[PDB]
Amino acid sequence: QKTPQIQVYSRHPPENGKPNILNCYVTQFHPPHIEIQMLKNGKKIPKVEMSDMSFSKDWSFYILAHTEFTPTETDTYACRVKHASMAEPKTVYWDR
Amino acid sequence: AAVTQSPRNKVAVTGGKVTLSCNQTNNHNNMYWYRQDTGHGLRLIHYSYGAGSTEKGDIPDGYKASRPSQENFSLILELATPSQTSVYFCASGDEGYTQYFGPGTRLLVLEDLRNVTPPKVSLFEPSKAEISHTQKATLVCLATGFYPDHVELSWWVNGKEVHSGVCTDPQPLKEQPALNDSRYSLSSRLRVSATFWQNPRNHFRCQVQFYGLSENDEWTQDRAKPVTQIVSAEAWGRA
Amino acid sequence: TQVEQSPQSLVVRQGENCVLQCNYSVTPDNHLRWFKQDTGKGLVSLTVLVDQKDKTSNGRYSATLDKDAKHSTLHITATLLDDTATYICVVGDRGSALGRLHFGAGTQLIVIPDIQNPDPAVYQLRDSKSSDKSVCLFTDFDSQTNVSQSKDSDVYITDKCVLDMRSMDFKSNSAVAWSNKSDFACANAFNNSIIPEDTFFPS
Amino acid sequence: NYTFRCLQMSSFANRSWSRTDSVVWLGDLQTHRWSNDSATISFTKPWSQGKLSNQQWEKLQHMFQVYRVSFTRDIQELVKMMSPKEDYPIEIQLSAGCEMYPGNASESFLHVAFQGKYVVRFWGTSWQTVPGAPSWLDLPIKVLNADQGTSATVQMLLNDTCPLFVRGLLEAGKSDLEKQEKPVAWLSSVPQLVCHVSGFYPKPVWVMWMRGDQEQQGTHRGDFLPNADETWYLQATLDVEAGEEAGLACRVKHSSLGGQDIILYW
Ligand SMILES: CCCCCCCCCCCCCCCCCCCCCCCCCC(=O)N[C@@H](CO[C@H]1O[C@H](CNC(=O)Nc2cccc3ccccc23)[C@H](O)[C@H](O)[C@H]1O)[C@H](O)[C@H](O)CCCCCCCCCCCCCC
Ligand SMILES: *[C@@H]1O[C@H](CO[C@@H]2O[C@@H](C)[C@@H](O)[C@@H](O)[C@@H]2O)[C@@H](O[C@@H]2O[C@H](CO)[C@@H](O)[C@H](O)[C@H]2NC(C)=O)[C@H](O)[C@H]1NC(C)=O
Ligand SMILES: *[C@@H]1O[C@H](CO)[C@@H](O)[C@H](O)[C@H]1NC(C)=O
Ligand SMILES: *[C@@H]1O[C@H](CO)[C@@H](O)[C@H](O)[C@H]1NC(C)=O
Repeated sequence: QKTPQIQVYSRHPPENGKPNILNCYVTQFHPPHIEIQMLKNGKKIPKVEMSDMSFSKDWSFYILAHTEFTPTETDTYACRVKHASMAEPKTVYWDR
Repeated sequence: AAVTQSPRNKVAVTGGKVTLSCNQTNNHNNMYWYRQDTGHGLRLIHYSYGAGSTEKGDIPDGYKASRPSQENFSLILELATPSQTSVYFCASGDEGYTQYFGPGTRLLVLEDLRNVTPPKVSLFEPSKAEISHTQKATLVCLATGFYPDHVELSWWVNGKEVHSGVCTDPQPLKEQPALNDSRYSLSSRLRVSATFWQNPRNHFRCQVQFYGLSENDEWTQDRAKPVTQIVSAEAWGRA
Repeated sequence: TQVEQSPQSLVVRQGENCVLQCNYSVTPDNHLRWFKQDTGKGLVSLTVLVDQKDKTSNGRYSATLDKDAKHSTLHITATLLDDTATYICVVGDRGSALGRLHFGAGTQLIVIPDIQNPDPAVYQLRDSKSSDKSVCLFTDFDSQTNVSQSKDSDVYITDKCVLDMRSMDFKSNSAVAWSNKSDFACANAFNNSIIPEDTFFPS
Repeated sequence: NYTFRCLQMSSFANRSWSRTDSVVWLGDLQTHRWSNDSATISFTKPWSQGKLSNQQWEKLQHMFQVYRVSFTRDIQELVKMMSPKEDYPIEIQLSAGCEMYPGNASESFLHVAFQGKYVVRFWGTSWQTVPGAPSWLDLPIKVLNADQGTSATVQMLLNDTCPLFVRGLLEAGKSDLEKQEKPVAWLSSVPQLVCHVSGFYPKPVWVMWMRGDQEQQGTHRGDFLPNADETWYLQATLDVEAGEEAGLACRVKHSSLGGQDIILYW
């Protein structure tokens, strides 16, 4: 049983007020059952596209979630993950 | 690859415990129990992948399975019902696809044992007129007054079973058709060369194996307890 | 029900060929086996077919399998009396013990014996232990003759049945009648059946 | 050289519940998807059928459709057979496909993981356990190897069908396989400097921090991270004392640029 690594990053260079795409890449986990949310100011974003689950050469699973977003000075963005390897959901915030 | 089953034939009462055993000496890991009813293909009840393992098949309800050893696989009917009247087949196999079938066990579950009755058996001796007309001699065996219809009629000459020249009615007939409780009759023929019948050193015997009660079934009637038994009739050839 | 056999039953005359069919929807279909089961008996394996397009034989038995059509036939050349039985088609869905067997419900074959030299007679047989008890045996009639059930509830008549004396290559039909009365006779016994014009009644 | 990989993931939560999901990759491009929910395999590229005719494809998909049901019941039976040694929840993964080499050459593989550990492969004409595998697997191997029809099918898949198919895929997808997509870079810092590079395809990339003519020892390349449009993302970090930012540049080299490097001064 192994813990998911989470990486949050933007597709294009972040410019306040401009439409972009936010990625949440979750890796290195097993078993493959997992719940991934993307959040804007702590609230669930509804239109979140998910890649197919897949796995690497070391047999561990990975999946890519991404959503449209517009960065602003004040809005926070995060990716929240629930997986059986963890007692509490892990939230990784978009930084820059 | 040899598979055996016991009992081969069983009359039982509703609500009794019935155990059907299967033994194989092939060192096969795998064993399977099926039932075959008219109009249907064999249908899988329980199976087993080795000692201590039993698995549900397609129609497991009302049956329990036991696999105490590599050799033995039992089918246990804890509370027999009339719907379990059937022919049961056991099979074994290894990792390959072939299943090796046992010879079958006939089970009849009656709602009540009160009319069970063993047969009377009579042997009838060749007509002298047949002997002179054809040079053959036909013996007839009659089994009568038995219930239910679970009998095996066989012929023995000098203590060895004969099949050639034998014909047994496929169906036993009803003595009193108007009746649900009706007893049955059954005839069989053994035809030999006249000179065979004429030899006084040949001992002919008609045997009927009757299936009935076991030593452990309860019996409340005055008449003798109608247990599983052989009834037989006999004659020697004569010149 | 994924395995269908046809016909349900057929009656043929000794010496005639016949063909039995099996059609299935079992998927995947690793192999197909034919069994013979005599009345009261177990299953005897006749052949197993394993290839996409396959043919096998075993004496007077041959079989074809076409997996694309999910169709098999069993051919019996020159039927004998001992071919009377139920023929069962079975499809295995794996080439290992992980497989399940899918059983057809069977086809019932009946073979009518060729009786070449009929000599129809009605004989009286006496009981080995009682002088007074007897049966009447109607025997050696050809297979066109039918035995009818008695016109009296006190009289009992069995159906015809064929015996084969293998050592002699000799087959004969017989049927037996008796009655728990004493004023009952052999000449009267089979009155109710259409028995041949020239039946031998010895006195 | 390209590796074609069919990846199957199967979960079995208990005696009744299971799902099987697959994806197919050619190098780092997804060509197929087959969700548990779907009766049919989906193409994720216009060229995913490769050079197969409609008839050949419909036939092949049909065989996989049956295989998915067969696989599922075979695992469930294999568990009953090993009982109580192994129990649910169980995870099986398969990785199958071939690596294509220059000319007429290839190698195929079929690797099986149980609970996330590689234990079994098809090799030559039969299944075998690999070193480190637990001995109980010998009974399932023995049972699987009794299945001659499966063995002949798998040898044909690995030796003939797979390389034939992939060769067709390579011709049909040439255009997408050889696409060039230009990176775009940008800079930031945290209380260390970060050069963000995103949008590039294919994967080979060179990112270095420079002061003028001189490459910095300390540069730390992150992992390659995917974008949703099948391009790549990468960051390179450099720790510096505060005040020394001035005069550092990020430099990116990528095939797509035609040798006009991205150069970004702080
Ligand atoms: C291989 C990669 C190259 C492919 C190139 C094409 C690319 C298209 C892209 C789309 C693919 C997306 C899906 C990706 C998923 C990855 C799949 C890789 C798995 C390949 C294994 C396929 C095995 C095929 C044979 C099969 O289905 N055999 C099954 C049916 O078998 C019956 O029926 C057969 C007829 N049936 C039969 O022969 N069927 C097939 C016939 C012809 C072609 C077939 C092609 C595919 C599937 C079945 C075919 C024969 O008659 C057999 O005799 C009969 O028994 C058996 O049931 C078999 O046991 C299934 C399981 C195989 C995998 C075992 C893995 C090891 C597990 C260890 C367990 C650990 C223990 C746990 C406690
Ligand atoms: C298919 O190829 C194998 C050998 O190829 C290896 O295994 C494949 C499944 C695939 O993974 C390849 O890239 C591998 O290199 C043949 O197996 C040989 O068969 C011969 C005789 O049958 C036997 O004596 C050898 O030991 C086998 N080789 C090995 C390495 O085990 C196989 O016969 C081929 N089958 C068909 C139908 O083409
Ligand atoms: C088996 O597993 C599934 C998924 O966890 C669960 O929802 C289902 O209720 C289970 N059923 C049984 C009979 O155990
Ligand atoms: C996956 O697909 C199979 C076959 O259609 C189905 O019966 C099964 O319930 C599915 N599993 C889940 C978890 O949806």
